[PDB]
Amino acid sequence: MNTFIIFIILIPIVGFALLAVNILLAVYKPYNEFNQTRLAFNAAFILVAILFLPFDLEISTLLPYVMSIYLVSNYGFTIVLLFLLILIIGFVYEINTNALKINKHNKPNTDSLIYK
Amino acid sequence: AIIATAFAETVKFSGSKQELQKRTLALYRQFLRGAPTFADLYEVQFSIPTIRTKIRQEFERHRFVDDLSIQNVLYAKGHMEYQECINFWKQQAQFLKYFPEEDDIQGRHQPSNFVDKFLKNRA
Amino acid sequence: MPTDFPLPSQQKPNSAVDYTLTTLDAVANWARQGSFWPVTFGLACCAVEMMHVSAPRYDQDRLGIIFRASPRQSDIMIVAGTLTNKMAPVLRQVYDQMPEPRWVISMGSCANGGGYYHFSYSVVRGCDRIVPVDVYVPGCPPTSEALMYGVFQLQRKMRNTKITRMWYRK
Amino acid sequence: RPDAEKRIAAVLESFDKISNPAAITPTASFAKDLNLDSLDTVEVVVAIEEEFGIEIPDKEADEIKSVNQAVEYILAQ
Amino acid sequence: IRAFTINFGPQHPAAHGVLRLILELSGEEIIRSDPHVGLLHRGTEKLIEYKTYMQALPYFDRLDYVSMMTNEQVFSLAVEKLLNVEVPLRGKYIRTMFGEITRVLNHLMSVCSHAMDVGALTPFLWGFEEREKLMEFYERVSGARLHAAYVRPGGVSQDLPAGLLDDIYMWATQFGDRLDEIEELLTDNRIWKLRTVNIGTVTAQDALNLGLSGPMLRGSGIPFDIRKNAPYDAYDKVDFDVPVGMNGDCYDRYLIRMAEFRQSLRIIEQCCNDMPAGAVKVEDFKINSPPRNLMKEDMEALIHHFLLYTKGYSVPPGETYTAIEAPKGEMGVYVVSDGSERPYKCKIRAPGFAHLGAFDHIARGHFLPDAVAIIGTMDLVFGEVDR
Amino acid sequence: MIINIVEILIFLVCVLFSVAYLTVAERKTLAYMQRRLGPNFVGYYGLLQAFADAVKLLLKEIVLPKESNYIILVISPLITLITALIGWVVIPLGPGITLGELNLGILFSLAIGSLGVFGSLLSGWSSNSKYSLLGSIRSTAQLISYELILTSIFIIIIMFVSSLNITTIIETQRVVWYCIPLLPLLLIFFIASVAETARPPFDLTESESELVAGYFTEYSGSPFVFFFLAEYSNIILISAFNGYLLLGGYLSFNYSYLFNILFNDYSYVSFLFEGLINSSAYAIKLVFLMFSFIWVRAAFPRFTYDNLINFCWIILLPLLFGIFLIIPSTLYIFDSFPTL
Amino acid sequence: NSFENLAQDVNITRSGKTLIAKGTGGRSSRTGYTATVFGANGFLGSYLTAKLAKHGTTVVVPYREEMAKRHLKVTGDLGVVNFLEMDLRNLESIDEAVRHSDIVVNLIGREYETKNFNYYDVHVEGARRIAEAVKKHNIARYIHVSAFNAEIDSPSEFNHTKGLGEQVTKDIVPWATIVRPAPMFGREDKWFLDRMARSPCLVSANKFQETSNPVHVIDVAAALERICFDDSTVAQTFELYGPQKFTQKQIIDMVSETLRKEVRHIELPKALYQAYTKATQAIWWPTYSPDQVERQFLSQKIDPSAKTFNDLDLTPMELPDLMFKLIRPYR
Ligand SMILES: NC(=O)C1=CN([C@@H]2O[C@H](COP(=O)(O)OP(=O)(O)OC[C@H]3O[C@@H](n4cnc5c(N)ncnc54)[C@H](OP(=O)(O)O)[C@@H]3O)[C@@H](O)[C@H]2O)C=CC1
Ligand code: SF4
Repeated sequence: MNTFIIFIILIPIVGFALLAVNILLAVYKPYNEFNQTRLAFNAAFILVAILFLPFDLEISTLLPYVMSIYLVSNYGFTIVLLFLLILIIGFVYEINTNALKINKHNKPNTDSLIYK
Repeated sequence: AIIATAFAETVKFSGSKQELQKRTLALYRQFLRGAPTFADLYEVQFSIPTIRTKIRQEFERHRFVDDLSIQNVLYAKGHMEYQECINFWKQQAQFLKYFPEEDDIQGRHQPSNFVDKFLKNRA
Repeated sequence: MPTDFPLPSQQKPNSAVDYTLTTLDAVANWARQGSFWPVTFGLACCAVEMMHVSAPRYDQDRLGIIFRASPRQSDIMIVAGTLTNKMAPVLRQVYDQMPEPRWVISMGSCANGGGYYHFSYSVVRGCDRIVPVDVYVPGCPPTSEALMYGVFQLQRKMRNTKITRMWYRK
Repeated sequence: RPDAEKRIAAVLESFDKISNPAAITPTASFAKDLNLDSLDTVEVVVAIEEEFGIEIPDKEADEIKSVNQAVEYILAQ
Repeated sequence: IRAFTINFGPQHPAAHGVLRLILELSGEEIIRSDPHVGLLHRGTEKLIEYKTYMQALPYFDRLDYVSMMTNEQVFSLAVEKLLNVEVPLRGKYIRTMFGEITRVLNHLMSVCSHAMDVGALTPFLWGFEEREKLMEFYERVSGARLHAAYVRPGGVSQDLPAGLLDDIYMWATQFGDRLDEIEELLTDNRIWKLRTVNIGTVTAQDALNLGLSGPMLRGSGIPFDIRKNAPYDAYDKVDFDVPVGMNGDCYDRYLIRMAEFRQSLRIIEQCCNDMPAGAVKVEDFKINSPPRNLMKEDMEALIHHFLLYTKGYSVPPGETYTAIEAPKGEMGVYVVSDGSERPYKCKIRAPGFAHLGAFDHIARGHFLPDAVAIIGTMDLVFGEVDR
Repeated sequence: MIINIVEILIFLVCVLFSVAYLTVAERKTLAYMQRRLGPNFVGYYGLLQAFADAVKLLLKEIVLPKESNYIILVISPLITLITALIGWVVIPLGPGITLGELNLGILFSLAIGSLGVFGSLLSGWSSNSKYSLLGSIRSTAQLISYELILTSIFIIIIMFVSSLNITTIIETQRVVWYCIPLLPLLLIFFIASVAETARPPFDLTESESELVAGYFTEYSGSPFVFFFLAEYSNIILISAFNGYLLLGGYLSFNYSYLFNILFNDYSYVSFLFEGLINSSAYAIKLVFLMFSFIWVRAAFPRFTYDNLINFCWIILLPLLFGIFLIIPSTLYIFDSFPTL
Repeated sequence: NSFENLAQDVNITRSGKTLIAKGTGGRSSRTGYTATVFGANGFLGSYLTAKLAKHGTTVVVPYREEMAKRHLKVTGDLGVVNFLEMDLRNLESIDEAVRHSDIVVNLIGREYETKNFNYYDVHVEGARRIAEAVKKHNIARYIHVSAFNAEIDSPSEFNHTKGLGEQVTKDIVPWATIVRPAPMFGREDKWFLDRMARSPCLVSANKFQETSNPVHVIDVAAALERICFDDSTVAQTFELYGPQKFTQKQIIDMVSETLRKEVRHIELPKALYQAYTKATQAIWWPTYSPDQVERQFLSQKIDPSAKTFNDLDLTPMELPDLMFKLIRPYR
């Protein structure tokens, strides 16, 4: 009866009124109209989402802190700042290991013309 | 452009008739092995042994050439058409050049005698 | 059934049903006229002129023309430039994956009847031999003024589409 | 492999240009006994490897001149 | 075993061109490439052996359809070198500054089309607008737009209008503002500078081994230009700096194109001040038409006017290779005269032909969006490469 | 029951009827940004054309590729559309005027934007071509990677608020805005704002040149209006987020000094005019912001994907942790801790 | 490029007009036959005038709608295919469309009644209206088509009226040549394979045992063109039946074994079956007909006294040979 609950229910029916309007209004639905071996990757595709989970997760970890921050005066500060200062060096692990470098093997042949 | 494509070879001219014959035999084996790939790739209407009985008779067309080097140009052209068909480089419209006779039975009054040539003054 | 009946080129609305159908037809043809999505097919000396229509002298966005270069969203196709033997199956395939209320317009003189390459070996003698083209845009540099005029010719044909009036089978 | 040459005979029978399908003995020469050609050779050999799905190198394909040599080769898998 | 190799563009990958282009991607890294060209291949060379040089001229503004006038120029130069004739002074300057406004047009199309291919939309319209202003300047001289029935193998088709030489100066004063304006959002431009800092390096000796030329070879560092190395057409008589790049990157190949606007405008400043007077065609009536004033009055002018339009003019036997500096690169042409009035044979050296041929020596290792920035700065218009 | 079903319809014609003329407005802008005229043939001053776009688009067919599960190509358009449409509850429109006020505003506001990735990842899986799949991969990885920092500044905003109700933030923001103290926050938020939308300073993934004619799926029809409208709803939805939690949400100035001059008493005219001016301040911020998105869409080329991930994790996000070390510290220097 | 169309080169037609097929038979050539195909936008008509214009006979195409008329231009050269609009109603348009036609066919058959046309309209009345003008103009080689099971009897009003149209064609211009083909199958046929390709229900009566032998459509078109031009076809009824009689269970199992899917089966009886099809007429896109109900209890009644494919030196193909091709893209 509240318009809040009406809002999330009416919009799928609005989407249905936009959905079946093509099936009502179209015609000629479907006329007559190699992938043998490979798939290719680097770690820079697969790693971003997997590493994304703790950095997404820590926001929801930090989220109960920011509501209650007046209660934890000068001390929950100290605890959360220790928590962050663990996580930040956890971050600067990867940037020194260059975990999102997707480096190219287009090297200009460093080795010179040693001859004879 | 240091490097070639997948199946392309450096062209090289066999000094003997036997070495040419060895290369042609390996080549017909390559067509015959890749023939079921073609019906998948070019999505053709018909069956694989029809492809095979064409690939046989096309070399039957050139079984009786004397020269070494005319068979050498002939082998090079055959290798290039293999190179085309093993990839997506020809398309199925261009792939179905090789069967004009299969897809349509010709039509009424195919001229055979003198008279059927004559009544349409040899077409 | 009546032995005499007016031709659909010559008929006028007389029933109130026909006024309703004609105005609904006008709305459908009108949205088809304004929004107007060709596909970038252009390939040769006949493609820079297609870009000259997108240039800020002879704008097409003020006409509603925009190049969704993706043939499933395209209403029509502008065959532009010459058409070779080696390409033509791709032209047929791009024509295939288009939605049904489609047209195709032959920009350029090579695109109809071969043009300047009518006697070459590896050339299609105009894109008649591939797709059914409804408007030709002549001109070997087929003028932006002429190309737009071809679009307006096609839009007049679009005004005479009669998609609604044919349900009454006039 | 037992009865493998039976399957080899089953594949070999399905061709043409064979004046006797009952001339398929385990010691049948391709060019001589079966009356085959140089193209028939790799025809039947590719038919064999297609019957098994195995793939073969070029020289071991080239040297098989009799079905005895085919049954000699057959236990590479 | 091989990569899941793709077809790059059937229709509209790179604007102004059908770039069918095989790529083998292993990490979104090109291990090798193979562009199949031939999709525009009309077979024009087989045709041009069957028409007279008189008629054979508008084959070539169809070739390289963004810079028509250099093609017109290079065939006129090949035939004038072959015929042992000399275009007069007025003809030299008028062909020179049209071959430089066409350079302005070519870089104005190419840089902006490349910026659209990358994604910068604003020069793709700001440049084509000034290209329409130059369409007008093709229009007053010769026929319609974008395909000029112009410079003849005798020289020039006809004179200017009465006031184009004035009017082009009114344009030329404001082209500088309209050029520095597009320079202001692409040259510093940390996005563009990131995308184009070392992308597709082209070393010196490998630039020579791939036969490349024009802005690419001058970007790699070698100071080579046909306007100043083997000069012609009073490029001697017009002062003209040339830019030369430092790295082998695409950024030098960008910056040199930005520079050549500034250079070819200075061409127009030194041309419009010092356009001489004199005969605009060649002096005689035996390789091009007499003017239509006096052919209705003179008996001698008719037979020339007739034989040049039935037979055409007769060429001494021989063969030439004349190559000049198109804004794409060194465009060459190799004509073999029968001694008849049809050319017995005529090869073109389209400039982008070797540029496309040098693709997968440069494009190895780079990324697939990086495999677009490499495209339109070797300028594959594809009207050139096949023919 | 009667006055709420009209309360939702007026909001619909306030938003859904406006997002179409947004797509007309972008053409008008990019016309004058590139020195040409906008649409002028279609309406009176060339308005309305999004209707002519949609009605034509509703008349084209439902051609479907053979490799696609058709149900999946029904689900992803619908759910991306309704995600960017049920993000419209606790936009505030004046004081406390939302569709449904609830004390956890930002959490809904942010979890539905978190649902925003889920359609675009699902969409490229239908028509399972290898390029079509790996394009969905490349899109979704940036689409989560800046969804991080989009999420991740929302907590430092409410380090001045400490309350999840959205309309509480603006009444906190009456004394001063948040953008004018925290200026570089706005810059990194603006680039993070155009990141989670498909915008081409950043949307390389709609490269038709790279794919076999593929933008996302080329799936068109009344399917095509769905992701399209969802995209342009996403545009001014993230504009709305930018509006309240970073800029002056519905606030313009004091305007009580003006009112005591004008009225003598509360009346429905007074509520009308005050709701007008609060909505108009919200409107003018929102309408400058939708213009700014185009104003950055025009002037810049696209990226490399390497550039895009380098742009997330190396250059932006350690600076974000620097914010996480300076703003609790600045909170700690003074007493200054916010209470609900 | 040879004339595999004709027997010969020089042909005077039956009405006395001289026709000389100059050139060598390709697309650019001309044959000389001015042909007219009514309803050519239909599924038989596209394949028909494709082969008819393949050798450059001038094909006069009357159309009804301006959109579907367009994809028949591509099978003809300049002047080969021509277009003109007409209704079945307006007799002057019939009169106009056949003025110079050497030969003419009418594949006008609509399986459902509109609100403006019934079976009595478009089968027995309109055919009278057009072949009256054929008699008025002495047009040679008139061909009329009717369906299989074209009786005088009741139970399908369609089939009741098809034989009525046959009798009218035998009555006026009485030498008219009547052809009755079998059920037809081709790439996107009307109701026989694409209905069986995708179907959310797949319900019909009879428990799937009505019998016929379907013919591939291109074989019908080649058969028709080989009829079109020679002698020994005049005033002769033509049964055109496939090589081997089938049942519906056999057909649908042959479809589903290549689809490798479970084609649904409901097979509910006639009573509830009819009233659902009654309500579908008010919808503008065509649905399964309430008179297509009746033909499900009917089967292929072959007349033995007619002339087959082997009259004209043709052997059509068998459906099992074609099943992989035609419903390939639904795999
Ligand atoms: N298996 C089968 O389907 C069988 C069919 N037949 C008959 O063969 C012929 C063609 O077969 P098929 O392709 O399947 O059917 P069609 O699709 O061809 O039938 C409709 C065609 O006839 C036209 N038509 C119908 N009524 C009218 C009308 N009042 N005015 C103008 N045109 C009209 C249609 O016009 P428009 O183009 O505008 O739609 C269309 O061209 C038909 O006559 C059919 O009865 C015989 C045996 C087997
Ligand atoms: S119309 Fe003209 S410019 Fe275009 S392809 Fe033909 S000849 Fe070339």
